[PDB]
Amino acid sequence: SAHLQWMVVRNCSSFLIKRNKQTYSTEPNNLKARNSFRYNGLIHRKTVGVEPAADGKGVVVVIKRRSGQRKPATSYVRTTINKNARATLSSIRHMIRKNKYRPDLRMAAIRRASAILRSQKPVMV
Amino acid sequence: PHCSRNPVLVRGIGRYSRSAMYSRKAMYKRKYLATVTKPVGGDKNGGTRVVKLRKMPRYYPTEDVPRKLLSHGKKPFSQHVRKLRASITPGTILIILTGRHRGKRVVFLKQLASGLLLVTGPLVLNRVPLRRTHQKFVIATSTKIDISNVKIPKHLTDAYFKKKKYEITEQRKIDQKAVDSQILPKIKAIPQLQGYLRSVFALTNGIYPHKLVF
Repeated sequence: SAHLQWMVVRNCSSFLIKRNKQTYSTEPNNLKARNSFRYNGLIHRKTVGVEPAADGKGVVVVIKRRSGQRKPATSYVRTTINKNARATLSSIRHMIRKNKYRPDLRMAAIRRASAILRSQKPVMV
Repeated sequence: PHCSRNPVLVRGIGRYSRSAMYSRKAMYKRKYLATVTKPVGGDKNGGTRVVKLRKMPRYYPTEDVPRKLLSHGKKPFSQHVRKLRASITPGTILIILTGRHRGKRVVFLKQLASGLLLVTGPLVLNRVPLRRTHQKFVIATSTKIDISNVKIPKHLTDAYFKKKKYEITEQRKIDQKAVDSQILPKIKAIPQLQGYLRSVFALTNGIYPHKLVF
C-alpha cells in the first residue's frame, strides 16, 4: 500500500539526500526530485516520469502498468517523443488529462519536459 | 446622460439625502471568437484548416510567482490629481533652486498636465528658454505680471518638452520667439523689472530665508 510504504521510506531511503537544510530524492521517475508522498515514483500504483532520450533529441515518457505491480521487468512501458516542443507538451498533456492517469502531475510533467527541451538545444555564448 | 444631480459639499458627502434623491431622480415612476477557419489552397486536403489565436506556449518556466491581491487604489501617475501651490499663479515670478539655472528669476507660464510648471524667462534677459520645472524646487515671489490675453501655443504639452548632443530645433526657436514677443512688452510696463529678472538670487552675510518675505 502506498501510504504504508511511504511511512517506511519517509526518512530512510537510499535515494534521500539531506543537505544544506534541503531535502531531495533521486528515484528514477520522480518529477521535481523532491521527498514527498505525491512525488514518489516507487510507492504509487501508477506513476509518471519523463527523462531525456538516449540521445540528445526529445524526451522519454514512462508510465507504470496497472497489472505487473510486483514484476518490475514489465512494470514500466516507455515511449519516446521527438516532435516540436509545443507538440510534446500537447502530447504529454493528453496522456495525463485524457487518460485520467494521475491528474495531479499534469502541470509538473509539462514543467520537467520544458526544462529538458531547453537542455537539448545549443547554448549561445 | 445627465449631470451628477447631487452637488457635493464635502468630499464623499452629497448634499441631498437618500430619500431626497429618490424624489429628485423620480425613481417612483422609473422602476423596472477564438478560432477562425480558412482554406488551405490544396486539393485532397479539405480546405478545413481551423486555426486558433492565442496558442498554447511552447515552454513553461520551472517555477512561477503567484499573483498579488487587489488594492482598490494606487492609480498610475497619468491619472493622479495635479496639486498646485496657492502662491503659484500665471504671471508670477519664480526662482529656480536646483537645475543649471540656480538663482535665475523667471515668469511662470501655464502649468502642464503632468504637474510640472511650464516656465520661461525672457531668453533675451537671462538665457533661460521654455523649460519645465517642478513646483517643489521653486520659490514663489510676490511679484506678479498680468499674462492674461497672452496666447500660449497649443502644442507645448509635456511630450513636446520630453527628452529624446542636443541641438535647438527650429520649432523650439520659433515657439520661443512667439511667446516672449508678447511677454516682453508687459515686462517693460513696470519699471526696473529687467534688472530684477537679469540678476540672480543668492544668500549673503546678512538675511536668513525664514525672515525674508516672498
